Amino acid sequence: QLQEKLYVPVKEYPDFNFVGRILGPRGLTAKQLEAETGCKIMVRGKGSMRDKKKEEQNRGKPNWEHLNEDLHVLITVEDAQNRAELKLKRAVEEVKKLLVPAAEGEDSLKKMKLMELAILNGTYRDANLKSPAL
Repeated sequence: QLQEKLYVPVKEYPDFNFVGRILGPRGLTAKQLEAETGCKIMVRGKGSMRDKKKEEQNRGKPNWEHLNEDLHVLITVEDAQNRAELKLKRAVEEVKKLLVPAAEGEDSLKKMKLMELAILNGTYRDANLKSPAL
């Protein structure tokens, strides 16, 4: 299969729960992505299926298997279709706006369309040496 793992260093963000951010209230979207894109985007690292019931009975399984990795979001698409990966990558890219340690899941949506759309450009030039969204 094909997997693309978008790492978020949970060691870097102890105060930002990417799990509570990504699959917490929006776990539905992870399900929608696998259902629609054909890619089962699994959050790997510590906290994927961190359910107490799971560590009891579902223990030893993929959830804990990748629990020993660092928290990252992985679009796992089982197929060779490039059209497949294109579909999950766009969806997961919206997650890329989500796995940001931002306090909220907005503002950036508007700011990135406006300014972050073209950060370094003729108007700035030197901003190329230091852009916020590197």
